[PDB]
Amino acid sequence: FKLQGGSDKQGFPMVQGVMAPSRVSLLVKRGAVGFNTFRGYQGERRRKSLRGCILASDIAVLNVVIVKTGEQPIEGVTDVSVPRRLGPKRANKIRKLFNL
Amino acid sequence: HSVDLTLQHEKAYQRQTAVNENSHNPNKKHVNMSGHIRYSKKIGLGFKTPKSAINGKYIDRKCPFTSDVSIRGRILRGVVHSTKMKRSIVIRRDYLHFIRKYQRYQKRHRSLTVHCSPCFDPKPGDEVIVGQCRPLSKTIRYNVLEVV
Amino acid sequence: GIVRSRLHKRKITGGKTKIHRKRMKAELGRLPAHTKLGARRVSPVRARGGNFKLRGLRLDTGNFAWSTEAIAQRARILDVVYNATSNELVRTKTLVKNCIVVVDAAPFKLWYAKHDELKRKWMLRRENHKIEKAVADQLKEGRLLARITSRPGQTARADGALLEGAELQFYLKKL
Amino acid sequence: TKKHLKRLYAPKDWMLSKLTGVFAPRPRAGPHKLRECMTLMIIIRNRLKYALNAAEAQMILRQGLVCVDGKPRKDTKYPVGFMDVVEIPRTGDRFRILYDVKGRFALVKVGEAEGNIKLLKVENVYTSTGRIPVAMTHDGHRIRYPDPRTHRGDTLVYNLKEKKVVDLIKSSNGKVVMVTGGANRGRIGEIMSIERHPGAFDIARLKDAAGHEFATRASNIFVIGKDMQSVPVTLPKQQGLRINVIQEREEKLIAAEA
RNA sequence: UCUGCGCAUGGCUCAUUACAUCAGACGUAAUCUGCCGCAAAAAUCUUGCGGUCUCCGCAACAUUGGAUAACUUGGCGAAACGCCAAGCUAAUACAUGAACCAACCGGAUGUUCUCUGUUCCGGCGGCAGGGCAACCUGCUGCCAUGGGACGUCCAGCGAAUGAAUG
RNA sequence: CCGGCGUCUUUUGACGAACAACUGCCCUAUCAGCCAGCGAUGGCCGUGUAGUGGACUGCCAUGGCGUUGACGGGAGCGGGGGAUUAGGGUUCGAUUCCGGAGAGGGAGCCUGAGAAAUAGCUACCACUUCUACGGAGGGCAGCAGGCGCGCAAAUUGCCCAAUGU
Repeated sequence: FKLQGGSDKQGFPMVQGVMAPSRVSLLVKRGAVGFNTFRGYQGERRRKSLRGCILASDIAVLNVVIVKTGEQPIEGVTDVSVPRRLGPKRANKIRKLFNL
Repeated sequence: HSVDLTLQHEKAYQRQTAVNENSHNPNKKHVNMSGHIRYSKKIGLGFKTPKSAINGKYIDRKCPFTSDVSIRGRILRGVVHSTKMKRSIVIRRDYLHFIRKYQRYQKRHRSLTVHCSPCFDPKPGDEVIVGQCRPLSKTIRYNVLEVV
Repeated sequence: GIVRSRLHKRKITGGKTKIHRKRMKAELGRLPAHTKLGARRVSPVRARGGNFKLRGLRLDTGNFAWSTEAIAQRARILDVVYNATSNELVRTKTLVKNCIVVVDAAPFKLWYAKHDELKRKWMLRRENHKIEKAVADQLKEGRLLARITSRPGQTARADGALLEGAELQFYLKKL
Repeated sequence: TKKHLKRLYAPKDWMLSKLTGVFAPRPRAGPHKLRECMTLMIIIRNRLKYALNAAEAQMILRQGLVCVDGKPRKDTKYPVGFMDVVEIPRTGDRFRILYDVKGRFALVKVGEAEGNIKLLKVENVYTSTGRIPVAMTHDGHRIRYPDPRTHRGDTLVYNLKEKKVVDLIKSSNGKVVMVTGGANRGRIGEIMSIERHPGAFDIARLKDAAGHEFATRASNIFVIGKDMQSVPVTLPKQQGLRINVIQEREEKLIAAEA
């Protein structure tokens, strides 16, 4: 598995770039993972509190991605395929997809 | 060419930035200063150019005659209060304000500072004419066109 | 922040201005850019005109010009000999307008040798031409003294003109 | 940046009232200045009366039924200053705005081939890139390739049918000339003399027909024609002659007895 | 929901404040300026197919590429105009890129050949002799106030510097 | 085959922004000297800014202002204008229009052509609101309305039909 993200028991995200086994307050721009993209005016930063990259016992949830797959299947994940929501809307992609 | 060290005392040199005068030629030799390269500029409101500017040597970047400094809206007159400071004089205008209630005038003077071109050097009590130029120091906005 | 104003300053009467207004963003200093020698690094800043101006840091090359013949070539900036403003500046080899400097001088040499169809053009250009002595001695050795006549701190390009006799003779004697 | 205007601070050459409303329209920037212009909505509503309300003026203009300079406009607010031909093809009428005597905007009605004529005063001339000369006007129009005889403060006859410039007219000598601004508006006369004061405004002395000389600034001169019998364009309701206060009052009474 | 535009205007309040602020007149040749108006625009080696070495030959409404939200799925937190992972997929968002079409204007030129200067004051190249290796002498070829033909390189707008013009 | 929109860059009129100056402005001398270490006045070279400039660095010079009241203090947003007067004047201007400044007190900042914006952001201070106390917020001198205050001042109403944006 590769680790990805997850949160504190106060909902506050983990940040890969921040290094702490603790929570600190930092300036967080819109495009960062501590503050949503679509809130506020163009060109802004706020002060949000959040957690570092280093794990401890304060984690409620941890999100991963499978990279290598074991010999023991785990339900709802490696036993299940879910199709794409939408097919391509670009012309040239239809030509790569059906190979026509 | 060659240096004139009468002008120079600076650690930066001084040159005229309008026109190159630093070219070597034998055309600046056997002449007082007349054959030497200069920049000259007319002031077209009836202020006749001096001889000194045209044929001179002097390097100043804060007079309209040897620089791109320009003469604009206001033109005033005033005497000489003092000649003190280097290339800066002190002019005193005097006029009359009127008061309606007493139907009688009063004398009120503006003591003002000006940048006097090194061409001119008027004595105390002389009358000066002064134009409207871009800022040149904190207080100085004027320049000396002519002297009476 | 930093401001450019007469409203924190004493008057001609020795009195003090009194305020009633918080400072504008129209009036606005910024910290000076330090152009030196070393690898070129250029950090833009956005300005009030809706355009960018470029902060020269550490320019080691300039576009230099030889007077009188109406030419120019690039060459490498090596040293700063002199400056009007301070001695301190010169020692750190900061580049700011009206510093005398030192350049590679190589392209100028090359050029001047080019200054059968070709061959007779040379002989015509050799005629009615001469050069100052103090110039040519230096130009032989492969070093020269020049001045930087563009401000590098707000364009991030350092351009200069090469000293000629009248002015050269002054800066020389100051060393 | 200003985006609001109040009725009082707006011109009363637009003939707004003190009461009724609080705001007046601030037009989008264009050929003409804020004081000398008159906005579309004002014209259509308060004068022509093809609209009774603001919203009705949007209805007409956004749609498009109205042209100025012969170009159709989808603009709600646009300036209309001086020597502008406006044409509503639905009515089939061609107005040419001017300055009437007594400081009033004139709306004068023209033959159809006159509405392709226009007169623009030149402000500056300058050479632009490629050595291409340019006359820049008081309506902001750029005349490429003007005649080599062009000078500041001269008029250029301007075809709106297809864009170019035929022969000019100069401000030189005595010529039939009219005033813009300065409260001698719409008054027409010959140039008697042109005084010079360098570094300051250049006075000119005009003499209208049936004498009565006067003085107005060079800046406020706008040429009409070579002569009064060589004029290219129409005059407003009064010919460019003012009358004494007494005579105004007299005539007002005489007509009121009908 | 992404994208574009506006939200700095209107509205409200007089605390600071006397060479301040404001009013009349005046300048910005000392500068910026979205929207609006009249206008301007000739740099650009690209695309597709076939063979084929990353190379050529043809063809020419130019036939361009890659993600991200809503959404879906797992969710977190006492609450929060607080937030996380994975999977999706758009463009007048973002990133690329236009040969031919193509006018006109010059300079640098080339070890390209064609007229040429019916002479010698100069230069250059080669060979021989002597040499203090600095240099001299003799002989041969080419060029000298010139224009054609052919080849090569730089050339646009905006900005920087020097020089000439204005 | 043609039409209408949309956009890049360049160019200059317009709408504005930002500076500077000529002239004018209440009381007080029991406020008469004021200004320069750390810029006061000017010159010289640079730096910075969209730009001019002691705006700022370095170097050099010793100036600048004052009984025609500088400097300091008190009262006060400025003007158009209001009241009263035969005339001359006297007095008012918080307030509809224009100009400036401010958004609890201060400072700093981003974005944008334009802001040092505050129903934008960051910090401190004085207050102040939620929280299973781990944290998270608030800024009415916008309209109503409430508390306080003082001799003293309106409805938690209806509408975008009009006038503008």
